[PDB]
Amino acid sequence: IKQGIREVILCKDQDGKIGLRLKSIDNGIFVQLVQANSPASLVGLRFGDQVLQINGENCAGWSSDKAHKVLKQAFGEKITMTIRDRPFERTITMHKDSTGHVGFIFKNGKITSIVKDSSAARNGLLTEHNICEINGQNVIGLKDSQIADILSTSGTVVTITIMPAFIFEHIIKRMAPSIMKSLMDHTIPEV
Repeated sequence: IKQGIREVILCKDQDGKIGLRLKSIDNGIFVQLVQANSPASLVGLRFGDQVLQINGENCAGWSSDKAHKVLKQAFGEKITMTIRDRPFERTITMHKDSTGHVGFIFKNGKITSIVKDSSAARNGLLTEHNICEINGQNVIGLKDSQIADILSTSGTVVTITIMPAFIFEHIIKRMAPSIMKSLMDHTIPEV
């Protein structure tokens, strides 16, 4: 998580899409969805990113509707955004034991217990936090089984990016749990 504000320059694709859904939260605007293979994923926009400006206009107090309408009207050629990096999230670095374990139990992407004497205990992993990313890979909407899969196939150093569940439940409200699985960019980024 950059303790960092950055500018991103976007280009609408052939269909005039950028591949973003935005959500009003506490009078900011946050990324609810980044569509795979969109302009938004190529410039590296992430779930939970705050959008401060669109074309140098402040987003403060905009409805989810108004932010979508503003995006729909922009001169497609070039859209500037000012982004604050995943402000509701933190990253935690853990090491698997020889039995392959970091030392927690999750359900529907939510950490529900921390296993005593584990790397997760030693690093202060919290319960009631949704898993947003693993080693910088978005995993939101993946079945629990494919999250554990990605953990097994991870090396011994595991980075997890988490969000308080109240905040997570507030952002994804009114996106069907199938569009989360279906269309949320779960790809490793391109270079």
